[PDB]
Amino acid sequence: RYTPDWPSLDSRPLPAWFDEAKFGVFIHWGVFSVPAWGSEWFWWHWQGEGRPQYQRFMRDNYPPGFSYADFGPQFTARFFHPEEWADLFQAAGAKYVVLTTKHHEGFTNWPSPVSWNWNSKDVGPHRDLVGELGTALRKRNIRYGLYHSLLEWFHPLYLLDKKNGFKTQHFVSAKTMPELYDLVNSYKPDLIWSDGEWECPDTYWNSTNFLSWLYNDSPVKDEVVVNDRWGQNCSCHHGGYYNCEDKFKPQSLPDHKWEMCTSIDKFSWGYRRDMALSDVTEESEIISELVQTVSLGGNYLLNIGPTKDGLIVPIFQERLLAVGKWLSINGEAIYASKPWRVQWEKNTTSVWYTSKGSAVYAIFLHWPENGVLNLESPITTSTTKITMLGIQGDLKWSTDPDKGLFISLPQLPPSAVPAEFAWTIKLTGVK
Amino acid sequence: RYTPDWPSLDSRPLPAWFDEAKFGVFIHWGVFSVPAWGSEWFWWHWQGEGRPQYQRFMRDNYPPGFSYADFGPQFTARFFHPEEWADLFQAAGAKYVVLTTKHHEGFTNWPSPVSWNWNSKDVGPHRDLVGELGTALRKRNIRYGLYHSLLEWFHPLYLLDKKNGFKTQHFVSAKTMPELYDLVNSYKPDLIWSDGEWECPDTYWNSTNFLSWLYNDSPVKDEVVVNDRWGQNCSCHHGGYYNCEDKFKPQSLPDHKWEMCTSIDKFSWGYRRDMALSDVTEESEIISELVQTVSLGGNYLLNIGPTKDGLIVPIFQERLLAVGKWLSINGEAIYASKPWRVQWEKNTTSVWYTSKGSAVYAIFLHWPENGVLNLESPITTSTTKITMLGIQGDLKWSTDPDKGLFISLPQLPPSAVPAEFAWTIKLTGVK
Amino acid sequence: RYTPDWPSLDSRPLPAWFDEAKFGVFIHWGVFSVPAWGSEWFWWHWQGEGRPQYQRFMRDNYPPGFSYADFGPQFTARFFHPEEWADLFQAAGAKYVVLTTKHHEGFTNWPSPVSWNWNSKDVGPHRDLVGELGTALRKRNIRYGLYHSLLEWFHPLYLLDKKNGFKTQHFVSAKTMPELYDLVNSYKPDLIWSDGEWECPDTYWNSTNFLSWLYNDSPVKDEVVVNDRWGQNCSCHHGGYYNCEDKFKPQSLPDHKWEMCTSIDKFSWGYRRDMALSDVTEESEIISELVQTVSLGGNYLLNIGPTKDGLIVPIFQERLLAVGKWLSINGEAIYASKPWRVQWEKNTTSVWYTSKGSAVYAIFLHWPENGVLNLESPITTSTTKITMLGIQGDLKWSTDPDKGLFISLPQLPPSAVPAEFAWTIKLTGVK
Amino acid sequence: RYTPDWPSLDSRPLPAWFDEAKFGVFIHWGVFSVPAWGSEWFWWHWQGEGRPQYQRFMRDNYPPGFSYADFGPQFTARFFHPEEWADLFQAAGAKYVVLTTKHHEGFTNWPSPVSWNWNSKDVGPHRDLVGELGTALRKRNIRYGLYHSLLEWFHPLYLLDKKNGFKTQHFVSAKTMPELYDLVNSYKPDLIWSDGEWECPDTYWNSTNFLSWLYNDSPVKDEVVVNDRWGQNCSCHHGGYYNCEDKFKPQSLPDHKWEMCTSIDKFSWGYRRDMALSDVTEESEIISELVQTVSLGGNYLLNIGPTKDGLIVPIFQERLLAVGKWLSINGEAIYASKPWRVQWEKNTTSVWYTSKGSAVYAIFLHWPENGVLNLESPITTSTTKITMLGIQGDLKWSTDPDKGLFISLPQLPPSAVPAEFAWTIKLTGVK
Ligand SMILES: *[C@@H]1O[C@H](CO)[C@@H](O)[C@H](O)[C@H]1NC(C)=O
Ligand SMILES: *[C@@H]1O[C@H](CO)[C@@H](O)[C@H](O)[C@H]1NC(C)=O
Ligand SMILES: *[C@@H]1O[C@H](CO)[C@@H](O)[C@H](O)[C@H]1NC(C)=O
Ligand SMILES: *[C@@H]1O[C@H](CO)[C@@H](O)[C@H](O)[C@H]1NC(C)=O
Ligand SMILES: C[C@@H]1NC[C@@H](O)[C@H](O)[C@@H]1O
Ligand SMILES: C[C@@H]1NC[C@@H](O)[C@H](O)[C@@H]1O
Ligand SMILES: C[C@@H]1NC[C@@H](O)[C@H](O)[C@@H]1O
Ligand SMILES: C[C@@H]1NC[C@@H](O)[C@H](O)[C@@H]1O
Repeated sequence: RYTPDWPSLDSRPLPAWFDEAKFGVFIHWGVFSVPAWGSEWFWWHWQGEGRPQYQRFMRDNYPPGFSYADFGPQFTARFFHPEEWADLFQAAGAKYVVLTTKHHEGFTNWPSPVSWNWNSKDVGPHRDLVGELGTALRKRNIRYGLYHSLLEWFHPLYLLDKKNGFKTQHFVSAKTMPELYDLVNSYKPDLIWSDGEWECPDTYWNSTNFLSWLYNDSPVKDEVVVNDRWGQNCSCHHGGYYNCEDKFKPQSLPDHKWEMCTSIDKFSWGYRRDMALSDVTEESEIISELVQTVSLGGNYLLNIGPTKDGLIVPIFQERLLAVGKWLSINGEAIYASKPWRVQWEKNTTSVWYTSKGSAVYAIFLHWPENGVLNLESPITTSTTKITMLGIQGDLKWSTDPDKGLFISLPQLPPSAVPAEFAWTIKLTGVK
Repeated sequence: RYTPDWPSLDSRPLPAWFDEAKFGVFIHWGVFSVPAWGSEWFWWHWQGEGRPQYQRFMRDNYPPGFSYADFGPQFTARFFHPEEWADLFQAAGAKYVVLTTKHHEGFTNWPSPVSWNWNSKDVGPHRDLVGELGTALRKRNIRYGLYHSLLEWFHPLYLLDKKNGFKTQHFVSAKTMPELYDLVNSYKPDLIWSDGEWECPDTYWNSTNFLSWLYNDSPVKDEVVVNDRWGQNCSCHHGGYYNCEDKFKPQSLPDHKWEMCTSIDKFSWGYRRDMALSDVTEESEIISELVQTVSLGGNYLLNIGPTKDGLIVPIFQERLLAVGKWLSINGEAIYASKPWRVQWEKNTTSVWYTSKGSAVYAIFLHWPENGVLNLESPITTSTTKITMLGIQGDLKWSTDPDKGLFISLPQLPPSAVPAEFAWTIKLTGVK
Repeated sequence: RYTPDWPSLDSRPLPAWFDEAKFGVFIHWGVFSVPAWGSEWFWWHWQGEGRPQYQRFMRDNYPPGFSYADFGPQFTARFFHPEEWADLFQAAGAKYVVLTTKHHEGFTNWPSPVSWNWNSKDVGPHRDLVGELGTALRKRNIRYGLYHSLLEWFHPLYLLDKKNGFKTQHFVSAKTMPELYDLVNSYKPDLIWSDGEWECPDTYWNSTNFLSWLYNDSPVKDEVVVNDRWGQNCSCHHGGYYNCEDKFKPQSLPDHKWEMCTSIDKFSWGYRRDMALSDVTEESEIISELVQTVSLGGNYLLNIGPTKDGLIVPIFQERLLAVGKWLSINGEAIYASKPWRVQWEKNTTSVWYTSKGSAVYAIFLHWPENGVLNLESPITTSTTKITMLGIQGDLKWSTDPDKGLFISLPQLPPSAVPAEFAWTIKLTGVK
Repeated sequence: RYTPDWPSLDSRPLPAWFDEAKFGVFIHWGVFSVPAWGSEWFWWHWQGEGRPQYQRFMRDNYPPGFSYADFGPQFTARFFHPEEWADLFQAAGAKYVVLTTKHHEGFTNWPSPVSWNWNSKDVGPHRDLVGELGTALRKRNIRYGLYHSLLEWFHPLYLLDKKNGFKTQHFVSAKTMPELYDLVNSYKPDLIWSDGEWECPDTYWNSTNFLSWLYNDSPVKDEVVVNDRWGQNCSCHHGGYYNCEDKFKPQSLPDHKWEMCTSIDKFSWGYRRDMALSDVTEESEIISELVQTVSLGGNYLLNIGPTKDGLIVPIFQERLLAVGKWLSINGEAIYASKPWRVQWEKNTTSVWYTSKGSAVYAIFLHWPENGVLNLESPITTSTTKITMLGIQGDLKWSTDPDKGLFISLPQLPPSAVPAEFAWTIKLTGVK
């Protein structure tokens, strides 16, 4: 039993599945996919800030007086096939999938009773997107996470609460908390990704009461995990795992379980129709970020943005499928792994360390020119063996009294290596 | 001071303006004007009942999966000019105008905080229709009435309350009562036309508390009037004036102030684009209904339906303008008048009686063939004079010992009478 | 046999049906009904002249860069029911119906091979409007007339011909003449209403050759009639009957058969959605114009504009049905009638004369105040009888040596005369 | 001077620029990009064949009765930036760009006088796409080619000609030939890519007369090249260069200059919105096809399909940019090269030969496992030198009396070779 207070809530141990997953897929999907321009913050940039570029876009592409709510019917999503999405996520090696049920626009991707005529069922897709995707993912043993934004930019009740200094709680009692309760009682989420919390304290959001109910009497109380975005000054301080800032890149090992969320599109989480090839993150960068995150004990959350028709564009599919291809070879060093005592060598070619049981894995992202890999951290005693996942046969290794360990990598012809951006060396009998 | 109970609320005397008005204009305007087919009950007939004709209409006119909320953006109302509306209503002789702020579809014609993205400001017209029309009417000294429907067909909270047997009040606390309070505190209505009450008791709707607040602390407490649609079994029993049933035609004088509401379109209150000329009420019928209603002490509420562009079609304009032309001649017998002791003759050519001070007015709708009007009710003593509003000179009259009074009407050439469907005889010095 | 020259073509006697008809209905229907604003000259006023009001309308109602061709798909005409149209035209007393097959916009209302993807079949209604209306009218013994505009405002071939001083005939050989031949060989028209001819001579338009072919080898050679709009300076000089100018009102009897075309809407031939009641021609004016036209030996062509959905608005229906109601009483003086030797009295109350066999008809539009009608033209000898169509019994009449004839009209109560705007006196045995 | 006959026309020598180009970019862009489903043959599959899948797509995505012409306004192309297109084509190494001016749908991408209201200027983009792209490409010294389809599926004049057995030429005189003349006299094309010719003989299409005019009096007579699609049985027999069949892969060296046209999308030339990653041609396949085509003396024409908004999707950009990256290293073996005397080794690892002056280039697509490349065709005499484009320093080579030549390739670490799918060896002093 837990009580509605942060010292009690923070003592809950994390379910082991989240740590063992190490790789999830983030989906940003909503009405913002209809303009598909600028970012998922289109409504705020256009109306809340009045940026001239967004006003020009609306002037040139839509009749005068066009409002953001008019985007609703245009969110047709007539090519959405959740089974294909789930198959792609499985082929990408993803262990969990986090879908945005509601973003700052306030448009819920499920039939919310408190979001009437502003949900995916009443207008637009005329479907329960959250339920369909959840069914498809549960059929393939993939964990489900629901992204919920606490705030809404232009909701009148939230604006009224903000005008009152958040001394009233009309918005929380009307929309936010009922939506969270409905999202938990149905679709039975494994993960809750909270957002939109930087404007108000946790007392206003009623976060402690909801978290106590979730941990005590919710149907998912046993194996649910939540992030740290539950109010002002709550990041990296309160919650299940720490998301900290977006695209978080710690320099050392954090003392709490964390997760780095990053987007394949460098300038938007939602889909952009005019996205250039340069805006797309390179695959070597994605694999390097995954390796560095997993080596430092964190989870990796890669984001894609579907189109308004419910399709994942071929470039995102290529990136995800190449991630999955690399994982199909180097997953023994990633899934259900733990950070080692070093996790990266000081003077090296960017070698990163993971551990699993008695096995140590050194992932290097740059083939040495001399053809010999230098590992000055490991200590070999009697029965050290080298594997080099994907290549058969134990490699040759030599010890040095002043230097460390030198391993002769197997020279291979071009376009003949199982991986192309990173390689894993497996050492057994190494302390 | 009044208390939240019907015996206390029913004791409030009616403000005299409503009785002195005797003629108002009803406006049914909303999202149902976009399909403009069948009636304003389009959503219920299509989805709540599944009538094959409405399903066929939606199949033939819209893409598959089209929902009622998608009609929202199409409610452009780009030709709405409230000043022209107010000028037409003034030229029609209307003393008050009742506009539907929200109908059973739940779409509010003003920026309701509890109807986010389902109101005339967020979607569709992108305007506050109620406020603009109110400003235009207040500039011309025309009283304003707000029509509010208590129920909504497909609102999830109302459906939940109905499922619980109306033992919960989620819908009332969330949408209905806040909307009524906002409609009263802004736009300062002179009339409240309640509707959508036949499914629930007044206790569920919180009608007594709202009416007590309206009569005690509202800004319009002094001169506001309400109808009788405040719950189950409330018609003709509770409220300011009695609307009773739609198109109410009493046979005798009612003991409570009442109002007959009727529509120029015989088959719909909302606008229909395929309305035939036969569906349009004849002008003689409209004037006859007005005369019979005013003679029986009731008010007359004539309804028009604007198009989705905010225009009043020429046929409705012609009907209203001919009503106003007749009133410009015969308004001395209508405005600020009272029912007489007879109000209609038993054996006549449909003569109806009104009174004002010491003057009696006999409105006849059929010119007698003999050219002599027979009035067996009035009693002349010494100084009886006949006026015949619109015609100069006192007419000749004769008394009979067994019969009543015979008045020689002024014979006139065709297309030369001020009125064409009804004529008024004014008698002074008549008991 | 006729030859391609005006002296030969003008000698063709008119088929008697056109003279015996005396009343037709004009239909202006096309892509211009989609904007339904300003007039049917919307495209020219907007793009060919650049009037600021039309540019403002397009700015406020459509996205930037919207072109006139984009109006094409919006011409849905999904409520078009030609049988209802034909029934209304029959109930209006119309003997022939002239529909615009193609206007200056160049959009053909039939599947024209030379107007690909710019016709009612390929885009918009997806129907052959001309064929459907023709079938409906032929089922009810109503004559069919096809309105064809020779010019098109923005057709590139016509603009090229105009640039060359009309010394080339690319437009005529490509579009105009093939369209006329297709319109004649199919739908077998009884009338051809030519238009759009004021910019070019008849030699450019190839009018003489087409008319010779029509009179010699066309399927309708026996009973086809054409108007006078076949080139520059051709009005009132060349053609079957003379339309002269639009809304032609001769002061005396013309020496050639003519036709007055007028529109119920005073400011447009096409439909206008914001048309006011004042813009609608009064019914007394319509009946007066018909009487004056028929008395002067001309035909009367009343125009209506259907909406983009294919509906005739209730006000146009009311005007047409009241015309038909008046005709149902006074058609003996109109249909198959001839102008008399006087046709109107010099000093009267606007009495107009028609003749049929030995019967003379005096239509008066103003009931005399004295109750006696003065007819100073007719001469009675021995067996003169008075009928007063719609009223039973011969009226009383008296002759004067210095004055003319005095007829005692039957005094009637208000709202009891068969007609309300004009009355007909029938005199037999009158020279 | 040339005469309108194939023996005279086929004797015209090809301008040297086309042979020296060796790589062009094909653009399929039109109204078919609006449905973006199935292929660019959407109209024929839907209406000309009635395939159930296309009918189902139209049923589910558009209102009933939707026609192909209604797609016209939806072709907005509001993100089309020809300068970005030209920059991408330059960065892809393309020497010429062929854009579809008109496809079988009959929709012209320029303001055609004979395609009124069915062209990119009157409807849809409201632009001259051909002119804008031509200006952008001419600014960057890239040759321009216009793709013109002779036939149109549903044009009434073409259907009439087909019904008559092509004994009439209404379609050719009305649309096809004027469009070709306008396309030549404006935009001054360097290449003409004819299509849609398999149904009619060249006599019907007037191909010989047009080609004689093009070679004699056209503004581009000096340096224009045409393909072989000018009538029935004209492929590989008549015309400038031979396209033969689509995706032509000869097994031996052809005796006439040819060109292989292939599409990055394996199942469509036009853009498909639901195209899968598997449907996208792999980059190694593209480079292999280019190498095999250039080695056999042909040109390579790679096709992309822009979206209806005028954007090139990131996957097509990635494929083109990687082609350009490979060309930036291996263009000395491709541009302005000639087929050698062998062009491929019988027993090898798929080595292909090109020649330029005294230099021979051997492109191999598979790194040998032994690390030694075997070239049994070349003969070294005294001064043979090896270059290996992209790698500095002459490689070591050895001759054999019974075998051929063995070259020791420079062993390199993974992800360190300038190219990744093919490598070029340059031999000088080799006969
Ligand atoms: C906060 O939570 C408590 C208990 O869960 C509840 O009683 C209260 O109504 C909630 N307040 C709001 C504003 O949601
Ligand atoms: C009913 O009215 C009372 C007093 O006006 C208020 O306290 C109560 O909350 C209301 N109930 C609902 C369901 O609106
Ligand atoms: C004019 O008519 C003649 C004969 O009908 C025909 O030969 C000629 O081609 C026509 N010219 C045009 C421009 O239509
Ligand atoms: C074919 O070309 C010749 C000469 O170029 C021309 O006279 C003739 O009209 C053309 N025919 C067609 C059908 O285009
Ligand atoms: C994941 C990111 N968190 C912050 C929010 O503002 C962004 O839109 C993304 O959702
Ligand atoms: C005035 C009428 N009252 C009942 C309601 O159901 C109708 O739609 C009208 O509003
Ligand atoms: C009948 C009228 N003739 C002239 C034309 O310009 C108008 O549009 C009408 O068609
Ligand atoms: C290039 C190809 N040639 C044949 C045509 O049918 C296809 O659509 C493509 O244009």
